[PDB]
Amino acid sequence: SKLHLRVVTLIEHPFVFTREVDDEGLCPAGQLCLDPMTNDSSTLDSLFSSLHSSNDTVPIKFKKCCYGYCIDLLEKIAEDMNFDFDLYIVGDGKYGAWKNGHWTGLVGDLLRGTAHMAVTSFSINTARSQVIDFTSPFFSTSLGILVRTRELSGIHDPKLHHPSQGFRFGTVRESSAEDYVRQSFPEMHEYMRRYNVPATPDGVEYLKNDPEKLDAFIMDKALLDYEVSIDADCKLLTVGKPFAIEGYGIGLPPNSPLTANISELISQYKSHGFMDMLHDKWYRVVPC
Amino acid sequence: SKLHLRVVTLIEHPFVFTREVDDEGLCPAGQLCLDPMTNDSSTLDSLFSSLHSSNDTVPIKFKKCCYGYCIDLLEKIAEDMNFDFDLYIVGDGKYGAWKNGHWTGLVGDLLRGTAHMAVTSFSINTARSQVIDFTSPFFSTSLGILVRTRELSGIHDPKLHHPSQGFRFGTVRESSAEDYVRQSFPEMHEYMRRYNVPATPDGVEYLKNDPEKLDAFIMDKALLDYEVSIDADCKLLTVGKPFAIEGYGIGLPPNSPLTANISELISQYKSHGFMDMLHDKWYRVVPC
Amino acid sequence: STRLKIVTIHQEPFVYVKPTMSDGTCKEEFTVNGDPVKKVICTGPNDTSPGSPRHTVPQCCYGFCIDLLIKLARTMNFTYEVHLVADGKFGTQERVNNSNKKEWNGMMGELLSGQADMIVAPLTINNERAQYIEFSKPFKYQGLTILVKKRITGINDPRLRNPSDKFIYATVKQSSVDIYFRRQVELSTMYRHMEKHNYESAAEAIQAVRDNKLHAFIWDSAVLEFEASQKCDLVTTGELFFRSGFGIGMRKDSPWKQNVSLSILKSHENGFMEDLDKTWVRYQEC
Amino acid sequence: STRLKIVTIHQEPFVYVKPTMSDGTCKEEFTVNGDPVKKVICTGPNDTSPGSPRHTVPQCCYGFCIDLLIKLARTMNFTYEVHLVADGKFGTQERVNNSNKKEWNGMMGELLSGQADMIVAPLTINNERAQYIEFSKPFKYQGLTILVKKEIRITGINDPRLRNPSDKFIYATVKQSSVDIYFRRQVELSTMYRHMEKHNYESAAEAIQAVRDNKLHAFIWDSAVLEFEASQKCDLVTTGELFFRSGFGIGMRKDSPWKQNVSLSILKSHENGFMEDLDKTWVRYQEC
Repeated sequence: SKLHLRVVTLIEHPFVFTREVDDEGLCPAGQLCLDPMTNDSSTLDSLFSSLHSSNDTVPIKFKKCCYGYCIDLLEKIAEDMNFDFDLYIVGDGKYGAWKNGHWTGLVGDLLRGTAHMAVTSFSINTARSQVIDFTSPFFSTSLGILVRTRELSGIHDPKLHHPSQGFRFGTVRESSAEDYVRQSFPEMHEYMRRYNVPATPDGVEYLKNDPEKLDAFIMDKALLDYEVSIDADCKLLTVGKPFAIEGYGIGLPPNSPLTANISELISQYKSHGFMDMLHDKWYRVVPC
Repeated sequence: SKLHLRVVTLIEHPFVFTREVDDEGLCPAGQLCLDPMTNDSSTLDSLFSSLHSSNDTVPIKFKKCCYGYCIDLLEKIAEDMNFDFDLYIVGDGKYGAWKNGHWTGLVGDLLRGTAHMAVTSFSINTARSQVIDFTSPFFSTSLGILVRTRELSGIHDPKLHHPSQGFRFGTVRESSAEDYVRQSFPEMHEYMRRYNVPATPDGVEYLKNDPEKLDAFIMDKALLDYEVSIDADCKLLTVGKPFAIEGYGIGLPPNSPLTANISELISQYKSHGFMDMLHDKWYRVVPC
Repeated sequence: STRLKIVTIHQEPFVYVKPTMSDGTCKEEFTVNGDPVKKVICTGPNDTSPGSPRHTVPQCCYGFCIDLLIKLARTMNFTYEVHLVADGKFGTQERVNNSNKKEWNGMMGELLSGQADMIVAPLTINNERAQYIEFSKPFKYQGLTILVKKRITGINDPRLRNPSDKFIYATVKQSSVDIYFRRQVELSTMYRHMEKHNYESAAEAIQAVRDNKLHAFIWDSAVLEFEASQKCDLVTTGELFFRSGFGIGMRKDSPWKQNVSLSILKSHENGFMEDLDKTWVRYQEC
Repeated sequence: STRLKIVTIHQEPFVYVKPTMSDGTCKEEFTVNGDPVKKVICTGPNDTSPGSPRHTVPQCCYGFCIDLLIKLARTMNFTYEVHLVADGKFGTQERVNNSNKKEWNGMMGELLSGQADMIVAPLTINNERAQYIEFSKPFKYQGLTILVKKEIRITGINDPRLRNPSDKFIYATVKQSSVDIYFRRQVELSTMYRHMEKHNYESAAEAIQAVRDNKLHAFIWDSAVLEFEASQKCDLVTTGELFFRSGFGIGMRKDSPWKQNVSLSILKSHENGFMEDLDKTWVRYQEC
């Protein structure tokens, strides 16, 4: 009767976090998460068998705490829908894109049946929608530009289109920004693939480098605003009008059932103000 | 022997001119055109029948000499297709648009089966294309702004958007330079409606008269570009960027049989040598 | 049939509510070109303050919209008795949440209930707001421009997107602009700030902007333009967005519908609407 | 199987043309890191501009296209020979004094006469050429911009300074190229084409020398070529908006037996990483 399902999640700020587990091994308002950087499903199966085994499981390196937006959102959804969940920080941490045939990251893991539940800041793309199915969005955000302080209008300006001998950009290696840039104009796709970063929570230190490496970090607006708020020195700000308005959404296996109930629950929660409550609980405003 | 046609034209420089007839009456380097200031086909028919007779009793005021770019092009089609024609001017001369259910002017006279052709500066667009038949374009146009002596950013300029500070301007009444504005930009339609002009020469004279009555202007690029480059002081100019480009054409009835050949002939002269010749012969005079 | 009870509102230049004298009649006001201005007797509350229970003696109503109402009466052969709105809010979809039910307010609620239905006022045209009442063809278009104290680029500006403490911008409470600012999930960060400040009517926003407050203000185009015209201390800025048009309202399939739209379309031509726009709008000092 | 014979044109930095030294052995160059380079023997019209066909002793060729072709020929084990175009124009359509076919010249004429097997060169793949011959999928993207002397400013194509045909701002493009055919087919402004026809240069290198001296004040060519030849010599700076994004391809005959493997090899190299290896090697920044 009790249905057990696995959950795949990255480490992306506000929406997700992490914490070193205590000696006793508990996490308040969070579940223990493993670190299996392997794509194969049989190892995941034996790892979870060890997790539920009576014999001692993998040591502390495969254990961590967690807390965040989607974590408690999924906690209440699962409490309503009468099931438990387990989480682990993927194997790649690279969202997903088309490369050498089979996809990568979350899309590759889901298409391979390693899990049945994907909760993160997952973006919305039509190309991803062709193969995988999406639910009702529970958020919406755009892309911005991060630059150290001391007038980039966005993408429609000559300062960025042609190379003015020393202007550099960069996004995540294969995020939704990469696909949109590639479908819009591939010359800039190549240009940033010259200097593209592998993950978001690295680009900020480039801006602390007295930047010769990176001078722009085009990415989603939510994490951008959070990194602006956490900037106590206030030496940075987002510039340029928003472009490519997108949305978020919980990922599901292709043609997987029980999507209607989840979408209706999300809609009802948004109507009743749970989303606003979590928004003001996690997303914090700091004057900068 | 040969086909006999009736063709209606307008009076707009430099595409078509109007030169006073000679004492004996031959219209040197031109044809003879008539304008009885009426949209009644029957009157026109009896007038034309009387004119080409053994004893014609017509007023002198009705006869004018017609010549120009468009008329020369019509003359070549007449030479190539071997048909004779009579020429007359629109009953009111206001192109054509929707008014009280029925059409008006050039389009209305085409639909009501008065003339078999409509050859003049004739901006073709969706509204007129679905009711009557149009040939291949022989020109590419634009929309520009004319401002007298003693600066705009184009069409999104805040000066012509918020009507707090008293501005001016407005296109010629009942043309395609206002149908686009009315249909695709309805908020600033009454403001242009209070400040409009019957005929383009009247508007350009209103702009060039002290005190300034109607600052600025909106009309086709070619007519404005010719009108600016005939004055001596050379103080007027063109500001902004091209927008809402349609292209010209020759008016035709509701898909008459001759709709096919004429298009390929115009394509032929456009390809070989005629458009350049004919265009350079009339766009003259030195810019100041 | 026959007798129709109509609902209006107070905002310049659509319907003034200047009180009458003690006798009951209304003094003859004069227009620019030597004509009498038509006016009607309209009953309603005496605002939130003063009065006994906001059921005051009749007032006088005359402006733009009243002329259209009189023309409709002439062309339709029917009689009216115009009364004002109980509260003054334009009317948005609201939830009491005491019974998990959706209920309207102001004009919308007083229309759906049925005690008065012609809503002759410049409401709005909206997708979901007009989803169970039938509008008519618009008689005037407008946009959502912003007025500021004597600059702002528009809705894409980092002062507007994030204030800190001294760039507060508000709008009128419980109206149409609130619906569109709430609906757009793309633009929802500012609305929370707008929940802090919101005024009951337009006059309060006027007094806030004039008296070193309310650095910005968002409202309809026509009202804002006339405001910046007559009052020579505030000027608008920012390009238009949300291009729509006003319109008369009726309940779902009321037995007039068609003739109202026919009359509106007919008067859109000829000289009626142009005359009304010339005599009741602008005539500015600059 | 068969000995495919190739045909290229002189265009830096895609291919280099250096004279044969003494006996015939190619000079041994080197890169910055000490990696040797490879060159090939080319028998073209060495003498001078396309006048007399004097001594045609082969010279040495290398660059970007040559390395790609070396990689291509190293696979599927086919030997090759290379020779330059006798005429020196990028395969456009032209008529004669007895015009009845309007055939091609340069590369397109040389390949459509059945004596060439491959065209490895940076040629734009537009619609007409794709109709008459079949290409492969692009290996590089571009968008044509313009440059000017470094003020010791223009924004795009719609800037009013460049629209009107002036006499103190003479500009043009190399004749018989992708730019000329694309501007001729597009209507926009025929006066623009007429003004271009006045001073259409003969080669893609003399125009850059002229714009560096003082002669013409705007060069309209592809993205990569202009960018490299500008940033390499610290006298020219480009400014534009990158209109007409397109690509460069490889055009064999009408479905030759070699067509099916060319695309496979080009995508294998595109995705593996060979494109980065070639691009970083032959396109770099020196001035800034």
